Amino acid sequence: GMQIFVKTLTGKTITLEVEPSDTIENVKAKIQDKEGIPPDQQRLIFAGKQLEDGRTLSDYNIQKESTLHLVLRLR
Amino acid sequence: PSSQKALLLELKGLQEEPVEGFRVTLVDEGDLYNWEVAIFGPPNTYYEGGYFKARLKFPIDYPYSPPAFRFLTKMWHPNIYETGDVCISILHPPPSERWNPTQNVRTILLSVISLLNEPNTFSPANVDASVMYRKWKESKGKDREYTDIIRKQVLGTKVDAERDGVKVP
Ligand SMILES: CCNC(=O)C1(Cc2ccc(-c3cc(Cl)cc(Cl)c3)cc2)CCN(C(=O)COC)CC1
Repeated sequence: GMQIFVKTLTGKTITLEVEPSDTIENVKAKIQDKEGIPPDQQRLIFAGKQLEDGRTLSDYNIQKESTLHLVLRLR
Repeated sequence: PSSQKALLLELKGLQEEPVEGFRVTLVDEGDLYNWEVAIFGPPNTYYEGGYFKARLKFPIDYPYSPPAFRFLTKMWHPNIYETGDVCISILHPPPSERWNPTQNVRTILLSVISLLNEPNTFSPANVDASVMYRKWKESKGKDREYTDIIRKQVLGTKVDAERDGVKVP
Protein backbone atom coordinates (compact mmCIF):
# COMPACT_ATOMS: atom_id res chain seq x y z
CA GLY A 1 0.00 0.00 0.00
CA MET A 2 1.22 3.47 -1.00
CA GLN A 3 -0.16 6.95 -1.72
CA ILE A 4 0.67 8.55 -5.06
CA PHE A 5 -0.52 11.80 -6.63
CA VAL A 6 -1.81 12.71 -10.08
CA LYS A 7 -1.57 16.35 -11.14
CA THR A 8 -3.81 17.50 -13.99
CA LEU A 9 -3.57 20.26 -16.57
CA THR A 10 -6.08 22.52 -14.81
CA GLY A 11 -4.00 22.40 -11.62
CA LYS A 12 -5.79 19.97 -9.33
CA THR A 13 -3.84 17.25 -7.54
CA ILE A 14 -5.53 13.84 -7.31
CA THR A 15 -4.21 11.64 -4.51
CA LEU A 16 -4.97 7.94 -5.07
CA GLU A 17 -4.40 4.85 -2.90
CA VAL A 18 -2.50 2.19 -4.85
CA GLU A 19 -0.18 -0.80 -4.45
CA PRO A 20 3.31 -0.95 -6.00
CA SER A 21 2.10 -3.74 -8.32
CA ASP A 22 -1.09 -1.99 -9.52
CA THR A 23 -1.20 -2.09 -13.30
CA ILE A 24 -1.34 1.32 -15.00
CA GLU A 25 -4.66 0.22 -16.52
CA ASN A 26 -6.10 0.04 -13.01
CA VAL A 27 -4.58 3.37 -11.95
CA LYS A 28 -6.69 5.02 -14.66
CA ALA A 29 -9.74 3.00 -13.63
CA LYS A 30 -9.53 4.94 -10.36
CA ILE A 31 -9.31 8.18 -12.37
CA GLN A 32 -12.57 7.47 -14.20
CA ASP A 33 -13.94 6.88 -10.69
CA LYS A 34 -13.00 10.41 -9.58
CA GLU A 35 -13.16 12.50 -12.76
CA GLY A 36 -15.26 10.51 -15.27
CA ILE A 37 -12.67 10.82 -18.07
CA PRO A 38 -12.57 7.57 -20.15
CA PRO A 39 -9.44 5.48 -19.47
CA ASP A 40 -8.75 5.09 -23.21
CA GLN A 41 -8.14 8.87 -23.46
CA GLN A 42 -5.83 9.20 -20.44
CA ARG A 43 -2.06 9.59 -20.57
CA LEU A 44 0.01 9.49 -17.37
CA ILE A 45 3.54 10.91 -17.52
CA PHE A 46 6.32 10.11 -15.07
CA ALA A 47 9.91 11.19 -15.74
CA GLY A 48 9.05 12.37 -19.26
CA LYS A 49 7.73 8.91 -20.26
CA GLN A 50 4.08 8.05 -20.98
CA LEU A 51 3.34 5.10 -18.72
CA GLU A 52 1.87 2.32 -20.86
CA ASP A 53 -0.94 0.14 -19.74
CA GLY A 54 -0.13 -3.51 -19.28
CA ARG A 55 2.72 -2.62 -16.89
CA THR A 56 2.94 -2.12 -13.13
CA LEU A 57 3.82 0.93 -11.06
CA SER A 58 6.95 -0.97 -9.99
CA ASP A 59 7.98 -1.39 -13.64
CA TYR A 60 8.61 2.39 -13.78
CA ASN A 61 9.72 2.59 -10.10
CA ILE A 62 6.96 4.93 -8.90
CA GLN A 63 7.40 5.30 -5.14
CA LYS A 64 5.21 6.69 -2.37
CA GLU A 65 4.14 10.36 -2.59
CA SER A 66 5.01 10.49 -6.31
CA THR A 67 3.34 12.93 -8.69
CA LEU A 68 2.15 11.87 -12.13
CA HIS A 69 0.91 14.28 -14.81
CA LEU A 70 -2.29 13.45 -16.70
CA VAL A 71 -2.71 14.53 -20.33
CA LEU A 72 -5.61 13.63 -22.59
CA ARG A 73 -5.49 12.17 -26.11
CA LEU A 74 -8.75 11.52 -27.99
CA ARG A 75 -7.35 8.82 -30.34
CA PRO B 1 -0.66 44.75 -22.37
CA SER B 2 -1.66 41.83 -20.20
CA SER B 3 0.40 39.46 -22.32
CA GLN B 4 3.63 40.88 -20.87
CA LYS B 5 2.55 40.28 -17.26
CA ALA B 6 1.14 36.83 -18.11
CA LEU B 7 4.48 35.75 -19.61
CA LEU B 8 6.53 37.07 -16.68
CA LEU B 9 4.39 35.10 -14.20
CA GLU B 10 4.56 32.02 -16.39
CA LEU B 11 8.32 32.22 -16.81
CA LYS B 12 8.74 32.62 -13.06
CA GLY B 13 6.28 29.83 -12.39
CA LEU B 14 8.06 27.42 -14.76
CA GLN B 15 11.48 28.36 -13.34
CA GLU B 16 10.39 27.82 -9.72
CA GLU B 17 8.57 24.56 -10.57
CA PRO B 18 10.30 23.32 -13.75
CA VAL B 19 8.64 20.81 -16.02
CA GLU B 20 10.96 17.85 -15.59
CA GLY B 21 13.42 17.64 -18.45
CA PHE B 22 12.74 21.23 -19.57
CA ARG B 23 14.71 24.41 -18.95
CA VAL B 24 13.11 27.69 -20.03
CA THR B 25 14.87 31.04 -20.40
CA LEU B 26 14.66 34.21 -22.47
CA VAL B 27 16.36 34.54 -25.86
CA ASP B 28 17.16 38.13 -24.93
CA GLU B 29 16.47 39.56 -21.47
CA GLY B 30 13.68 42.13 -21.68
CA ASP B 31 11.69 40.35 -24.43
CA LEU B 32 9.07 38.17 -22.75
CA TYR B 33 7.55 37.15 -26.11
CA ASN B 34 10.49 34.93 -27.20
CA TRP B 35 11.61 31.99 -25.07
CA GLU B 36 14.55 29.58 -25.28
CA VAL B 37 13.59 26.01 -24.41
CA ALA B 38 16.33 23.47 -23.62
CA ILE B 39 14.87 19.94 -23.51
CA PHE B 40 16.75 16.91 -22.16
CA GLY B 41 16.12 13.33 -23.27
CA PRO B 42 15.10 11.14 -20.33
CA PRO B 43 16.73 7.83 -19.35
CA ASN B 44 15.38 4.58 -20.75
CA THR B 45 14.45 6.25 -24.07
CA TYR B 46 15.99 6.38 -27.52
CA TYR B 47 16.49 10.10 -26.81
CA GLU B 48 18.56 9.41 -23.69
CA GLY B 49 21.55 11.71 -23.33
CA GLY B 50 20.19 14.23 -25.81
CA TYR B 51 20.32 18.01 -25.56
CA PHE B 52 17.63 19.44 -27.81
CA LYS B 53 16.98 23.16 -28.28
CA ALA B 54 13.78 24.93 -29.27
CA ARG B 55 12.18 28.37 -29.11
CA LEU B 56 8.71 29.71 -28.25
CA LYS B 57 7.13 32.71 -30.00
CA PHE B 58 4.30 34.34 -28.08
CA PRO B 59 1.80 36.73 -29.69
CA ILE B 60 0.71 40.03 -28.17
CA ASP B 61 -2.76 38.43 -27.78
CA TYR B 62 -1.37 35.89 -25.29
CA PRO B 63 -3.00 33.89 -23.87
CA TYR B 64 -5.89 34.48 -26.33
CA SER B 65 -3.80 33.19 -29.26
CA PRO B 66 -1.49 30.18 -29.25
CA PRO B 67 2.31 30.61 -29.34
CA ALA B 68 4.63 28.89 -31.85
CA PHE B 69 7.05 26.06 -30.97
CA ARG B 70 10.09 25.59 -33.25
CA PHE B 71 13.03 23.22 -32.72
CA LEU B 72 16.49 24.54 -33.58
CA THR B 73 17.88 21.02 -33.42
CA LYS B 74 17.03 18.85 -36.41
CA MET B 75 14.42 16.31 -35.35
CA TRP B 76 13.14 13.25 -37.21
CA HIS B 77 9.53 12.93 -36.00
CA PRO B 78 6.16 12.41 -37.74
CA ASN B 79 4.81 15.72 -36.36
CA ILE B 80 7.83 18.02 -36.87
CA TYR B 81 8.29 19.83 -40.16
CA GLU B 82 11.62 20.25 -41.89
CA THR B 83 11.64 23.82 -40.59
CA GLY B 84 11.59 22.56 -36.99
CA ASP B 85 8.00 23.76 -36.47
CA VAL B 86 5.90 21.32 -34.41
CA CYS B 87 2.29 20.72 -35.49
CA ILE B 88 0.51 20.18 -32.18
CA SER B 89 -3.25 20.49 -31.92
CA ILE B 90 -2.97 22.92 -29.01
CA LEU B 91 -0.71 25.34 -30.94
CA HIS B 92 -3.24 25.56 -33.77
CA PRO B 93 -5.38 28.72 -33.66
CA PRO B 94 -9.15 28.11 -33.36
CA PRO B 95 -11.08 19.83 -26.42
CA SER B 96 -8.14 19.86 -24.01
CA GLU B 97 -6.01 19.43 -27.17
CA ARG B 98 -7.24 22.68 -28.80
CA TRP B 99 -6.07 26.16 -27.82
CA ASN B 100 -8.12 28.19 -25.30
CA PRO B 101 -7.24 31.15 -23.03
CA THR B 102 -7.12 28.64 -20.15
CA GLN B 103 -4.09 26.85 -21.61
CA ASN B 104 -0.60 27.82 -20.43
CA VAL B 105 3.01 27.03 -21.36
CA ARG B 106 3.07 24.18 -18.82
CA THR B 107 0.14 22.70 -20.73
CA ILE B 108 1.96 23.14 -24.03
CA LEU B 109 5.22 21.68 -22.77
CA LEU B 110 3.49 18.61 -21.26
CA SER B 111 1.62 18.17 -24.51
CA VAL B 112 4.95 18.16 -26.36
CA ILE B 113 6.23 15.47 -23.98
CA SER B 114 3.19 13.35 -24.83
CA LEU B 115 3.64 14.00 -28.52
CA LEU B 116 7.29 12.96 -28.42
CA ASN B 117 6.17 9.82 -26.55
CA GLU B 118 3.31 9.00 -28.94
CA PRO B 119 3.37 10.58 -32.42
CA ASN B 120 0.07 11.59 -33.97
CA THR B 121 0.20 9.39 -37.07
CA PHE B 122 -3.15 10.86 -38.18
CA SER B 123 -1.86 14.34 -39.11
CA PRO B 124 1.77 13.79 -40.16
CA ALA B 125 3.92 16.83 -40.84
CA ASN B 126 6.79 14.57 -41.85
CA VAL B 127 5.02 11.86 -43.88
CA ASP B 128 8.29 10.02 -44.49
CA ALA B 129 8.88 9.90 -40.74
CA SER B 130 5.30 8.86 -40.00
CA VAL B 131 5.49 6.05 -42.54
CA MET B 132 8.89 5.16 -41.05
CA TYR B 133 7.56 5.28 -37.45
CA ARG B 134 4.65 2.93 -38.24
CA LYS B 135 6.89 0.15 -39.68
CA TRP B 136 8.94 0.42 -36.49
CA LYS B 137 5.87 -0.02 -34.26
CA GLU B 138 4.36 -2.76 -36.43
CA SER B 139 7.64 -4.68 -36.46
CA LYS B 140 7.50 -4.39 -32.64
CA GLY B 141 10.90 -2.68 -32.65
CA LYS B 142 12.64 -5.03 -35.11
CA ASP B 143 13.00 -2.52 -37.95
CA ARG B 144 15.65 -0.10 -36.69
CA GLU B 145 15.59 2.53 -39.44
CA TYR B 146 13.59 5.03 -37.35
CA THR B 147 15.51 4.43 -34.12
CA ASP B 148 18.79 4.73 -36.04
CA ILE B 149 17.94 8.18 -37.37
CA ILE B 150 16.76 9.21 -33.83
CA ARG B 151 19.94 7.89 -32.21
CA LYS B 152 22.16 9.57 -34.79
CA GLN B 153 20.58 12.93 -34.06
CA VAL B 154 20.71 12.25 -30.32
CA LEU B 155 24.43 11.46 -30.63
CA GLY B 156 25.10 14.71 -32.45
CA THR B 157 23.53 16.88 -29.75
CA LYS B 158 26.66 16.21 -27.67
CA VAL B 159 28.47 18.71 -29.88
CA ASP B 160 25.66 21.19 -29.30
CA ALA B 161 25.86 20.65 -25.54
CA GLU B 162 29.62 21.37 -25.43
CA ARG B 163 29.27 24.60 -27.41
CA ASP B 164 26.52 25.89 -25.07
CA GLY B 165 28.44 24.70 -21.98
CA VAL B 166 25.72 22.31 -20.77
CA LYS B 167 26.43 19.25 -18.62
CA VAL B 168 23.88 16.62 -19.69
CA PRO B 169 22.27 15.37 -16.43
C1 LIG C 1 11.11 6.00 -31.03
C2 LIG C 1 11.47 6.77 -29.74
N1 LIG C 1 10.57 6.33 -28.64
C3 LIG C 1 11.02 6.17 -27.39
O1 LIG C 1 12.18 6.45 -27.08
C4 LIG C 1 9.96 5.71 -26.33
C5 LIG C 1 8.98 6.87 -26.10
C6 LIG C 1 9.49 8.13 -25.73
C7 LIG C 1 9.44 8.60 -24.43
C8 LIG C 1 9.93 9.86 -24.10
C9 LIG C 1 10.42 10.71 -25.07
C10 LIG C 1 10.94 11.96 -24.73
C11 LIG C 1 10.61 12.52 -23.48
C12 LIG C 1 11.11 13.78 -23.14
CL1 LIG C 1 10.71 14.57 -21.67
C13 LIG C 1 12.02 14.42 -23.98
C14 LIG C 1 12.40 13.82 -25.18
CL2 LIG C 1 13.54 14.67 -26.15
C15 LIG C 1 11.88 12.58 -25.58
C16 LIG C 1 10.54 10.24 -26.35
C17 LIG C 1 10.01 9.00 -26.68
C18 LIG C 1 9.16 4.51 -26.84
C19 LIG C 1 10.16 3.32 -27.09
N2 LIG C 1 10.85 2.98 -25.83
C20 LIG C 1 10.45 1.96 -25.06
O2 LIG C 1 9.72 1.06 -25.47
C21 LIG C 1 11.27 1.77 -23.80
O3 LIG C 1 10.48 1.23 -22.74
C22 LIG C 1 11.36 0.92 -21.63
C23 LIG C 1 11.69 4.11 -25.32
C24 LIG C 1 10.71 5.31 -25.01
